[PDB]
Amino acid sequence: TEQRLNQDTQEAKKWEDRAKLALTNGEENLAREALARKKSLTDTAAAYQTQLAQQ
Amino acid sequence: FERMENKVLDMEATSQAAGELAGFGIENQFAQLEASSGVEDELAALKAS
Repeated sequence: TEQRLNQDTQEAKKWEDRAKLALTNGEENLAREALARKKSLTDTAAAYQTQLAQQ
Repeated sequence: FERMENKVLDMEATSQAAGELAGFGIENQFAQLEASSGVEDELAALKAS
């Protein structure tokens, strides 16, 4: 579960870089889409943090 | 000729089918922004050399 947490947290960093790239390219609609992927990864990472604390 | 023209529009319709496939390519397109800037960055270095 600690491996899944590190995978989804580095996937959130990847999407944050895609959001930065979209904003420099003026594609604000893709920046919002990337931020939505980032949010679902940080919210599932909090579920894995909870699972890991119990474990 | 008119019914054959209706048959010719089957090729035109097939062109839009490739356009819907290209729609998936538009979501993938951010990779082309990094690809295009990269080739100009090494080309600028090659021109400067």
